[PDB]
Amino acid sequence: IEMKKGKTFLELRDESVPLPFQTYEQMKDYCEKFKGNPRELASKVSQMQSNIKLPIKHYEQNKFRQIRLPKGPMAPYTHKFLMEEAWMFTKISDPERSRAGEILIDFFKKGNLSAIRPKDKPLQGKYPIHYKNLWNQIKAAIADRTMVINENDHSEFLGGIGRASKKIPEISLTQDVITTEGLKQSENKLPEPRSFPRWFNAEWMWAIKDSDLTGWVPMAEYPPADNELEDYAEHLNKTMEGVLQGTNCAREMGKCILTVGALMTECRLFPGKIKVVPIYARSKERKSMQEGLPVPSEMDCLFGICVKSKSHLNKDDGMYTIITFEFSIREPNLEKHQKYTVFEAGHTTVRMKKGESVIGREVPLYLYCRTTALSKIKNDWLSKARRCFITTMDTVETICLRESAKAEENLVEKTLNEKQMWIGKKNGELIAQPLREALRVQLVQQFYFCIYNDSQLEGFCNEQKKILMALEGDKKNKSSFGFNPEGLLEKIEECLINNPMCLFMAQRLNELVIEASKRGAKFFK
Amino acid sequence: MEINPYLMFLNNDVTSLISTTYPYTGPPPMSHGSSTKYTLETIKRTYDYSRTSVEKTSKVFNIPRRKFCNCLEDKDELVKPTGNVDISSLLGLAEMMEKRMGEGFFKHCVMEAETEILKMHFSRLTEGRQTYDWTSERNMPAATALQLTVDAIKETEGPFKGTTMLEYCNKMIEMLDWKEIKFKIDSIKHDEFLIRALTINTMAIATPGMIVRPFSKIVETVAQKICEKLKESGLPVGGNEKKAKLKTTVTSLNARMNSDQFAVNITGDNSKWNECQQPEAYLALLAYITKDSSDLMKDLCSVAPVLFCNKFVKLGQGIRLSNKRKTKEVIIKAEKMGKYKNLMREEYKNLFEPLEKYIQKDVCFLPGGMLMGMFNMLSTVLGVSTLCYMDEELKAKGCFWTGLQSSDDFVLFAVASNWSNIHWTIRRFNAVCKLIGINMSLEKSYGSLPELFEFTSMFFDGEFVSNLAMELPAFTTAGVNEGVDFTAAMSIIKTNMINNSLSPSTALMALRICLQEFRATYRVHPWDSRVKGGRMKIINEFIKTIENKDGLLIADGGKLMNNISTLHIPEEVLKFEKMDEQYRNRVFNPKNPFAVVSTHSFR
Amino acid sequence: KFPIIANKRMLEEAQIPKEHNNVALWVLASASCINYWNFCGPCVNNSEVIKEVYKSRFGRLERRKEIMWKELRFTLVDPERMELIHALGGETWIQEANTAGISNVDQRKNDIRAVCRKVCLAANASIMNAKSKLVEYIKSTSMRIGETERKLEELILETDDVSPEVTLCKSALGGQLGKTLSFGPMLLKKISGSGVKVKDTVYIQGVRAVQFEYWSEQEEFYGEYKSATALFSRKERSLEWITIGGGINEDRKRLLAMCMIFCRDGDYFKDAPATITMADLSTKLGREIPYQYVMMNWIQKSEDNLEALLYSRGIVETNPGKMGSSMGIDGSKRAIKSLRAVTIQSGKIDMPESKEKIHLELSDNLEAFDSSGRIVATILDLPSDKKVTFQDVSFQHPDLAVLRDEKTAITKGYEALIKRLGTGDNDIPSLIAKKDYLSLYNLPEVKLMAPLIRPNRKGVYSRVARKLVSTQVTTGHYSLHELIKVLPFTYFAPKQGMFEGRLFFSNDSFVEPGVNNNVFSWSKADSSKIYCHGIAIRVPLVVGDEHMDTSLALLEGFSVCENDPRAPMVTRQDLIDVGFGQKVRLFVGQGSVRTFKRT
Repeated sequence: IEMKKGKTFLELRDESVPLPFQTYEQMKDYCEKFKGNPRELASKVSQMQSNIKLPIKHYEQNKFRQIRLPKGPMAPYTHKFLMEEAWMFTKISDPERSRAGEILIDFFKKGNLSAIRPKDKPLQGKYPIHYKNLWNQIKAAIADRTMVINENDHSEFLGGIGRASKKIPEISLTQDVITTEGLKQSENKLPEPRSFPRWFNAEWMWAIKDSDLTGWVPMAEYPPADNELEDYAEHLNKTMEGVLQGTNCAREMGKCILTVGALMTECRLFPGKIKVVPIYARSKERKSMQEGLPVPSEMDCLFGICVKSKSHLNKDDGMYTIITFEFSIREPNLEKHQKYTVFEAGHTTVRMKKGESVIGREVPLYLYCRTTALSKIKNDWLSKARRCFITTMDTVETICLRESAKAEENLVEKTLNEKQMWIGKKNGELIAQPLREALRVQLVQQFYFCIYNDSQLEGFCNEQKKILMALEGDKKNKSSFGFNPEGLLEKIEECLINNPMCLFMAQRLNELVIEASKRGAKFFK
Repeated sequence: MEINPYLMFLNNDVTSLISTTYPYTGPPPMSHGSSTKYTLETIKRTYDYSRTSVEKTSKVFNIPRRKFCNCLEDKDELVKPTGNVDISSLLGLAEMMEKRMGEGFFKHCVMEAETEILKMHFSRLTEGRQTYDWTSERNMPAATALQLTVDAIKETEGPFKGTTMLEYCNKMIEMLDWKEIKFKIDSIKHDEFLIRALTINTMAIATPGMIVRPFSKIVETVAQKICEKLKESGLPVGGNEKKAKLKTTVTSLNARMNSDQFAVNITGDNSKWNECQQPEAYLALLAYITKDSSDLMKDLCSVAPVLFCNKFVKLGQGIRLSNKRKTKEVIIKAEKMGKYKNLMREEYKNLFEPLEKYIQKDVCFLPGGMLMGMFNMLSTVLGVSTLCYMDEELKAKGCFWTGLQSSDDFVLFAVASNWSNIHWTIRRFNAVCKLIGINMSLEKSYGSLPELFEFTSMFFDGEFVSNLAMELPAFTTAGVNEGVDFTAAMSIIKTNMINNSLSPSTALMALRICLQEFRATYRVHPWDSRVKGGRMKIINEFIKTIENKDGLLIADGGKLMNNISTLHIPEEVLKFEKMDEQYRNRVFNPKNPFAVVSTHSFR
Repeated sequence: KFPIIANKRMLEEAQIPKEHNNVALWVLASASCINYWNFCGPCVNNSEVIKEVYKSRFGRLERRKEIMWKELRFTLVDPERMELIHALGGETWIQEANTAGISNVDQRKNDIRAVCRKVCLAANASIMNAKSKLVEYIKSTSMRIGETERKLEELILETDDVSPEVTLCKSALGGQLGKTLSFGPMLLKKISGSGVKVKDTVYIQGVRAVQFEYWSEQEEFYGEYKSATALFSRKERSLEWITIGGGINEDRKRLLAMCMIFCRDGDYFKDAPATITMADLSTKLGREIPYQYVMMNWIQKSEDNLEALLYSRGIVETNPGKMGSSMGIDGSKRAIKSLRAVTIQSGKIDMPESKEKIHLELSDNLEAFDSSGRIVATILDLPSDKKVTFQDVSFQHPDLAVLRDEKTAITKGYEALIKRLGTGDNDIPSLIAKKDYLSLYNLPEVKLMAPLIRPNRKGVYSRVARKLVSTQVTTGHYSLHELIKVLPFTYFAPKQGMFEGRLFFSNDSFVEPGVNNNVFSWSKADSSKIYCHGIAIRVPLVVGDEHMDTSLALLEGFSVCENDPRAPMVTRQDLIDVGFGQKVRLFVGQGSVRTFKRT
């Protein structure tokens, strides 16, 4: 028995071999009889150690430096929807009409949408007429009880503005044709570099706040229990869900979930067609106007509408396009709102408590228009937003066992209610809150990671780890040593082009090392 | 006020909060498109890391063959990655490792791998991530291309009745010499079939065909049988065993040296671990290994190496043209880019002319390197050989080293009695590593005192070993059945808990999330819910006919009953005695038109 | 649409019609077909075959069912189980679940020490009757210790387990000691030397001053902490030398800090931190505290305090040949730089034994004294009061336990409401049949439960409850369950306001009609039971129809009616502007909708 040999294989084997050997047999004999001469090997490695000129540092005599950010205009808003400047109409939830096609029609019946009549001239925008005619067509379609749009003039345009052209076969090509058309390779456009955003902090603060309504995110049930572990597991989960569900970030999470759940189905059952889809969310309880306690209130909310272009999700890496019509009661700013075309759509009403009754105060109303693309992978990534709860729950639990083990007793409630965590600086002084209140910051961080996910963020997060470990070593009086820090600084500065988060987690990393210098000796000023 | 999320690292550790730095696991939305630009840059950097200029025209293709092994030149600027290997030092390190472990070590391992292969069925090759068809010229699972190959063999020269790996390999060999080959209909000649078999496609993770697959599997089996006996080999498994290895190493170290020495750790990250591994050195190493064994294995292990010494690389989608206003856009393939080089930009031109020699029709005859994520075990073995080095020059100075190495990530532990000899030892180690192509990065490799380091996302510290390899399932991409995907997820979560990457509350949250993902996937909901979906319609009427709602299945308006202590137990086994006998027998009816064998399968 | 494949004869032989209810189901087929097959299809009896084939899985299930779950505990490191190690023990936690072995001694030790701690704490409520109240608590506390119903006057003596609480409680019994000490959670012991007490001062904020005491002579001791041994010598308010043989970071750090306080070494015994000035309270609610225990408490707050204390101890650069026996700021075994007068090593320091028993004397603050002062124990070295459920226990003397909580208060109120029924005149059914509801608004039990009510908006709750009660009584349609649920609110006067759908107590809890809740729940087919936090209570009567009529227990001026989807959904507020003959849907709970009509 043996592997019967061919010919071409043997020729290759005898060909592909090291330099001094030209046949498999010579190399084989040299190998099977190789003997050890550690002296020549030591001389060779010493010679290499001579020609090599490795640089080794200690971070003390040659410290790090602050990062040099790009320069230019501010980084604009990037997410698809609106978080802080949003607005929503409300209505009662019917389990018999719990679908987008029905919820949208119901919202339209009372005629609050038909009252939305944006004027011709906008405040800041590019293609206002297309958006306006498209909004009229959307209202017409909803009136017809069909979400479809027959005419394809505006959607087609706004979907083709990115790229649309003819194509000539290579076989029909000559030199005179080329010289006539001036054909040349298609110069790739490299993304431009932006400055530090001055609105991230406001959005973060707003997200940390508590929403009037609650129950934005749906969850499964809780199985039975058979011992103290599962009970204690149930206890932590309930409290943590107690705190995070009431936050404005949960609202955006539920909105993304319920909107993507409809878009992923529309791109499946009506491909190559133009459909209409709402931007809605569902709540289950609020807080009394007379009492700060929860109250059952099942309700639906509509933030805006999203139109769909032709989407097959089997070509062009499954790229498709949409168009957003969101509502707002806050005039825009020119910097943050650059990709948005804005209008003024009449007025609306706001409702607030007045003693033991409710009143209504009329306010203006704005309409935010924007175009953007998506894909199948982005849908699968957004639909799975809940996993953010998994990570925040996990960071809460690492802090409630480590301590519980140092003292060898249950300290869960004690640490949650007492353990203070630095959150920020106000008036040149630190601010601290309990863990029960920093869960919000952790969750918002994870969410923003889930939104602005991109290669830039991957590199940033993969690189900052080294700085963090160096800092930790500094704290505990350990002579951390490296080889080329400036190269790492460059690796990190090259992946800061235009991802709002990456630019604003860099400015914030700079500021962690300017405060620690007061107790560390490995960083410049 | 200003919210700076990072100020919690001051009065706390890092092993507890580092997880907050990286996003959650899942399929990334980055989706980088392997296209002509990146592949050509890769090939260029490959030919460049070869510090030689020698060549030898072949006789099977009439093409040069850059032989970058044992011909080192251009010593200048050796800091950057190198690929020229020295066989003498390689075999010397192999001999050191053999002496350490034992004499009949390689022999025992190769014998075990052989005997294991003998009783193996070629059908095993169907278990693979993906491959590249040599007939349709596309990428597909292993089973599809395997069926294609066998039916082509049938159509051309009769069926393959071996039903074993060895007959499959010999059939491939014989086919290498066939002049004409058919397939559903069209045929091809010898040279074209050879090329196709030696073709590779970028998925730029490689995606080889099926001819070389079994030999690669054999070599990997051998390398695995070897890596098990090695203490410093964290590749085959991770977690509990990995921590055991870590602590064993650390304790042996602490008990080894004396009071006068002071240790140091280093977090290293090999750069270009795929563009500096050469199959020629692997071939010589395998030869030295099997030197004393059945010639069968001697010849077998020498197959995949040469198959990788000659590997045509499929260039991605060709470039596109356009006029000024972009109203017209032409599309051309790769094979014709040499026909319009006068138009492409310089950066794209200077990256194309020097390689035109190696192009044949649309591919590039890469004579070496190792792009696939293959031979990882073998590379790890080579690294362990690097770490098992020791001589008298060190002993005289009272210094040495040790550590652990993954595929392309490692951790070093140096020992000395002075704050300078450590530098000498580090430089010695880097030199011996570069002698055989194994390089190291400088902007991503750091070091500090022994207490702190990192390895495969497991950030070790004086205590509080923290993991970050939290995996999860995915139903939409891999939909199988409504009675397996939940049990598999439960087992996965159990595993993750074993590796300490998950905690009780975290596991429960992940479970309640995966349940909802499952339901939304198969479009199912409970009965309490006021849903109006198709599958619910019938369930909204045939539900009152039962009382054991607890026993109901999740796929049929059921509710959860499993928990942490009941994961290994499928919900079925947990509801059997509880399901109303009617529904029970209605499910377990083998007389139906269609792990636990349910009446819930989607063939 | 029909991706799932199937067989053909298998389909007709089962008589599976397509579009049964507009669902095609299908060779190919849909997924709903499986639903239709498992809900209406052939019936087999193959359970035994399935079990036999899957014996391994079902034996694993059986084994799992054969477990006696035990407690869990947070701690660190100083086949049939491999199937469950994932859920048995991690690294920070572990569960002591057992299979067949039973031995109840160490759990008994934990229980007895916990209760001793408890009682010794309970005696810390006066200033003069400490020993008296203590001993009387002891004599009034019995236990079903293990399996024997023993008293807590002999276990403290029969047991041999050194501890601050055991000693602190046994000294009052003139019991034998073992010459052991307790400075906080740490355990100390003397080896050689001796001295006398001496006083000195220490400033706070840089202006004030406070007196503490110490020893001036040389004396060696044997410290000991969790997984950490040590040896050291104290001399003149300062630590001369010290050695350690237990290798752990946190344990060594805390043990060293405690031994330093025991030696009062450091400058913070000259001045004080700026954190102490925040309080300057070396005092309890009405008692005094030394400086050492205040410093300790300041340590327990954060490890930064520990690091500051250790920095107060001189840090220097280690010389060669000493790395193996050096130390670091974070407990690192060896380091280029270490702390002054330190020595690390491996192997736990063998602890000596003293075979000389003695008896101490308690003080006003219960501090025990053997001789030459040398306090051996006190309450100051105890943890804060930690509520823990005690079982197998009897505690009779007052101060035994508060046993008073809002939950228990509500439970007792509802028990009284239920018993009041009493199947007799001048009780719930007689007033019902008589249609005298006003008297219900004056009963004693509602007056006892009134304090548990939210005061700010009790008028509206009473109004609504008095509406429901009258509307259910007059008509004769009612349900004792919902009545008793809402009665405690029918005491105060009615007022105008906005109601939401929930009745809130003062403990932030609530109750809601027409639904069930942990505090109060019930269901038909078991109407003779009423759950209260899972505690099933009984009804002194029997009913089969008095409860079946809940058409008026949901809303105030409405009545349930037949379901009708056409009716529009509404809220609880717009109800005021409805008319008659106008049906309306409305949520009565979570995803629970019902139709209502006025009157």
